[PDB]
Amino acid sequence: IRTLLRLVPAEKRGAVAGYAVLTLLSVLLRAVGAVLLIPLLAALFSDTPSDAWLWLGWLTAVTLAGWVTDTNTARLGFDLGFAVLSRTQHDMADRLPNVAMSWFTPDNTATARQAIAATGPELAGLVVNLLTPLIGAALLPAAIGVALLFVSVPLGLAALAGVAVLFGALALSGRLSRAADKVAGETNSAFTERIIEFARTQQALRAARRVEPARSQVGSALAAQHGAGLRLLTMQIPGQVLFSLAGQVALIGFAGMAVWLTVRGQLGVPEAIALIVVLVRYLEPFAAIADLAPALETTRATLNRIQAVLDAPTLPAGGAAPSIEFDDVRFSYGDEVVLDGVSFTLRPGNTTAIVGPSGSGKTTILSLIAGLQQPASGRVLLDGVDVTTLDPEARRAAVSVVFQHPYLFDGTLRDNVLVGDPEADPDDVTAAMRLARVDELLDRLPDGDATVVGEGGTALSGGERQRVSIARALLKPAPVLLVDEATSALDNANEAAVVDALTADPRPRTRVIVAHRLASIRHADRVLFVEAGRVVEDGAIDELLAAGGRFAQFWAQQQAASEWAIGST
Amino acid sequence: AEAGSRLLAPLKKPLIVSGVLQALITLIELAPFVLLVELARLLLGGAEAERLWTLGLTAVSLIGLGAVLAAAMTLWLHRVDARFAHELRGRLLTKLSRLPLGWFTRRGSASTKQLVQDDTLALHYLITHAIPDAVAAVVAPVAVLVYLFVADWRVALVLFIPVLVYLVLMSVMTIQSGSKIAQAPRWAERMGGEAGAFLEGQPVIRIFGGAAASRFRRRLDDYIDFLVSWQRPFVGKKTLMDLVTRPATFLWIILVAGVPLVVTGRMDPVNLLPFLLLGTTFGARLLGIGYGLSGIQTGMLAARRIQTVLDEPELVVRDPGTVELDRVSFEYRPGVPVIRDVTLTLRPGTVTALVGPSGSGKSTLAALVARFHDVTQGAIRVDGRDIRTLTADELYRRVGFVLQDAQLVHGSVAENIALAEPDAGLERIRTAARDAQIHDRITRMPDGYDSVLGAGSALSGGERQRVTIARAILADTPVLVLDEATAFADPESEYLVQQAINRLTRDRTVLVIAHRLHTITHADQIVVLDDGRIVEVGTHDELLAAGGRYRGLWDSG
Ligand SMILES: Nc1ncnc2c1ncn2[C@@H]1O[C@H](COP(=O)(O)OP(=O)(O)O)[C@@H](O)[C@H]1O
Ligand SMILES: Nc1ncnc2c1ncn2[C@@H]1O[C@H](COP(=O)(O)OP(=O)(O)O)[C@@H](O)[C@H]1O
Repeated sequence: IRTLLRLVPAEKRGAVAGYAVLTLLSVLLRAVGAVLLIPLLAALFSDTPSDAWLWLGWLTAVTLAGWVTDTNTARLGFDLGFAVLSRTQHDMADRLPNVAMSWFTPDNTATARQAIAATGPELAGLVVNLLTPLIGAALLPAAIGVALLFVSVPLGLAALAGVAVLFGALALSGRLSRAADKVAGETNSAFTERIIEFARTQQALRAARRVEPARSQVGSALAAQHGAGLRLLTMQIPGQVLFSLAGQVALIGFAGMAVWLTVRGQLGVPEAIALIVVLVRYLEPFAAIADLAPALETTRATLNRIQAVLDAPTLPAGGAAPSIEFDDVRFSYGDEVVLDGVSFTLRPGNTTAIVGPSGSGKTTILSLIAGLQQPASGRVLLDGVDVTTLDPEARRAAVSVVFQHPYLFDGTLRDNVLVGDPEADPDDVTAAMRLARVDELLDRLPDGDATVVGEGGTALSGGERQRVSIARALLKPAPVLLVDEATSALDNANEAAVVDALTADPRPRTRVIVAHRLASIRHADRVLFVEAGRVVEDGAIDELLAAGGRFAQFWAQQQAASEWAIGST
Repeated sequence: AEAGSRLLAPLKKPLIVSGVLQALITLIELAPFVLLVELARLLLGGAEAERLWTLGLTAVSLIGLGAVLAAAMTLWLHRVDARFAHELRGRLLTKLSRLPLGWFTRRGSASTKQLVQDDTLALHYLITHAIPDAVAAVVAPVAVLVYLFVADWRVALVLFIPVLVYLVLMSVMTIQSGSKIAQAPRWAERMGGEAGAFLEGQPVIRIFGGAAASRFRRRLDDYIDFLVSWQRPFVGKKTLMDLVTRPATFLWIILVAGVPLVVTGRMDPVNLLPFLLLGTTFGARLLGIGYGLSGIQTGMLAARRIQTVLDEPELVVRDPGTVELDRVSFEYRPGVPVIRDVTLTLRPGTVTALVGPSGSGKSTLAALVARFHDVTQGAIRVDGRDIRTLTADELYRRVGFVLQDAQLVHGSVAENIALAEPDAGLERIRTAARDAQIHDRITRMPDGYDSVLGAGSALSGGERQRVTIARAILADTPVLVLDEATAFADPESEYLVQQAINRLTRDRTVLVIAHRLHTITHADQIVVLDDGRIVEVGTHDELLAAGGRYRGLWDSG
């Protein structure tokens, strides 16, 4: 397979070539070591056993070479496994930061996790365990066919022609067995879909006093469908039985032809016995490959995963308040246009808001100016410099974000906030601390900023984690600052910290906000109301609110909802 | 194991018969390697053509018999598997309708999807694939070894030399790296978690980088260095193990052991033919036992996983809207209280809220009203009757709860409101919908009240929650249980959800999980839980005047 070659490091080409050469040499010092049985057993069973010693001598003198070249192939295989594991792991870990975020559909993320995590021992033992036995057992039948075609030409031609028959039987057996497994999985999953339908809808049924009728209905359905599980045995019947029967049929056919030639006088009895022995040896590698199938299947799966992650799309590449521009930018994810007709030119150093229904494509805007995803259409620029054409290391110091999910890398509060600018002095850290208001949690936290605030370290609530994110984003010297919306009403101090971020920011830098609740829609300069990725409104805060537009209705609904108390109107 | 044995009770006999038949088939497929030996014997003896015809027809009869049985047994085993898996699926169906409701609420354990769908299929491969393949892989090499020993024990005993070397080297390797093998799966899980954090925390690494970007690379390099330091010092061991198993080394050893014997006249030469036929692959067959036993073990894992589900306790039943709670204490697992010795009482038509940021079993306390689990101590009574003694026909028409993550049944939306009362008329369903403020979206949906719904549907979370509120309205349950998280679950639908909740709560007794402190001012009795127990109780105004924990929390907000 091409990908298994492409995974090779470029430095070990003189190692792969040596591996291939010594593998063919190993094949041709046991294939000849097998055909050399014929002079050996043609003397062993004959009237002159003493002739066996010479051919035994030149059998051991090739088995020793087989040992030496096998050792030199296997040590080289260990080296190549280690240096393909390291090479592909580093290539993946370099690729993934540059992978566009549109790739992380969560089956893709699951496969990437599997490739990164589960492939350690396997790749170290790829050539040693899978490929070397595969090649050494695949070439051996053809090698014996050629070596028994040069010697005793009427029979080697039959052996080489029957290699096709036996490999066809093996391939058909494997194909039918794989299809049988697929069919069994399909039928089993189809029968029990009703049980999952029950389990998901268990609460709504049980509270409705309908659990027993639904249980009876599902039981009746299962009983009705049960009887139709037998008719599709036509493909498991020729499973491993097909390969075993084909192998033994070929065995008996060759043995019968040998006995027929013996009776017809074209061969001697010892020659006809040694031919049978070699024609048994000619079959053994096929059984070895058939035994080796599941390892090949699992390695094909893992190589498919590594190929999929390796070929994932990757972004191209190459201190005042910048100007941010969208030149009629559009973007699509899945099977929908997550961004439709998006264009603007932000005046530098301003505060801007974004609002709309959740799932409408609001955070994807921040992903676009953040450089997380290249634009499908249009241009995204910073002071006219297209982000795709921006230099790689320079792009990472151009923008800052406060995400809807306040990700924390399992450090302390100081350690988490220090992400973005580790070189900042302690007074700057204290100033950002005061601005983000996380110091209020230090009055609650046991060990102050040194407390670990990972997922297992502290059960930090979403507003508080977002506040830590505001601190982190405020610290760094990004020319552009961005904020998202996950401000639950449980923490009003989080809203106060957001307000201070809009208003009390010391540094000069363009500010953009994405907002749902009142505190985050108040002090901006303009709003880009998003709906299904389409910017349906574009205007000032007062302009849109006083005009009675969609933003006005949204603000009215949010304010009315926030004012409610339970127990009366 | 006890769980796996208990689950596979009725299949004790069919599995034994399948094992016997697989042993028979495997012995049949190693028969022609005996008939070729007899063919060589006849050729050396110069037998007439008819005897060789007899042998060559026997070797076709046997390979026809061993291909007819191996499709006329694994055709019987398939329908036996069907007849058992049906009685297991139809048993898990009955067990789903008797487990406690909170078991379905995920405790972080295996999902409802995997725990049946994957495990029934793995049990299928245990019955029809793993056990037959395993008995075949266990009976083939032992039959081969017995045949080679009875043929010529002196040459067969020499075959232990590669086996002894392989086992000795494996024992030397495993002991020499005990710490590494102990560490290996834990390192695998640790780097799996690290990859999960790296992938899930991708945008921070992409936009900030610094420590976050380099942490993954450093940990990955540590893992790769661990693997390299573990495997690289054993190349000379492992390659030497690989050599001694190969067919070529067995062939050379057999020939060097037999040719001196044959030439010296110490054994009849045709006794060496079975070893050349079979013994040359003796090494590569013992290496296949582990795969079959691994398949059996993987199947038994799923067997145990299904068995544990069938062994969990059932929701037992014993024996004006008032609710009474007395000294209740609940623990999810023993030794870990989450509610302890709390006490409460609710008048008919009243409202009660549970507040606190620490949790303190607030959601657990609310769920225990509808007996998602049984209280380890204390009791809960509705209208004077202990909740333990109310079957589902009465309990959940007395107590109609709506918590977070409402689950929608498949069918018409008109039906989907009327699970609690399928006899409800169209006008009744419409009035319930307009009470829940869900009539608008249903009218917007293309087929109106005829429209179907289910797992695949366009309705959002808030719309589905309002649908469930309409269902609860049609249920007409005097006592209720509620979670305030459904209020701010969807800010866009928060107005309509608020109106629906207010309509539902107005005429009916309600107990609420409260998170936002500003949303409870008129509730007749506010409650606060901390340290998994009651600390203060009182109304909003009285608690504010008291200056207790509620006042501090509200001042914080
Ligand atoms: N990695 C991803 N996986 C799945 N869906 C995604 C991903 N990235 C973006 N989307 C899609 O983008 C939409 C959300 O965009 P947006 O509105 O900007 O975020 P939010 O909904 O949090 O405000 C969703 O409809 C979602 O399907
Ligand atoms: N899914 C779960 N898995 C394990 N433990 C849980 C789970 N849900 C609740 N708990 C237990 O309940 C506790 C806290 O009460 P809980 O009702 O979770 O508070 P909250 O309502 O704020 O989430 C913890 O002590 C925890 O052990």
